[PDB]
Amino acid sequence: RAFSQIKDAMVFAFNLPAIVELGTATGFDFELIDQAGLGHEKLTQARNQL
Amino acid sequence: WGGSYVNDFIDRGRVKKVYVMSEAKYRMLPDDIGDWYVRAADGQMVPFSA
Repeated sequence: RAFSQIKDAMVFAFNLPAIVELGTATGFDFELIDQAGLGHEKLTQARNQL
Repeated sequence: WGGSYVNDFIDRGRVKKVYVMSEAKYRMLPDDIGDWYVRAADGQMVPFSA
């Protein structure tokens, strides 16, 4: 909180997880792949849609 | 007469190869070697048969 006051500078504070070198909060890790010669500047859209 | 790869270009997002080489109909018979010249220090166009 005390940090959510520096102008442009996301300064979050957080606590280490259970076991450092393992996974994390029961969310997902999701990868968007490019399966034809589609460019960065094309994948980036696809990503932004989703 | 035996192609040479030079470096890679990017294709449709993929690193791929670049070969220089002759075209088919300039490397087929032992009498085509006649077509090839080569630059001299003097600047001349000297053919193999010299």
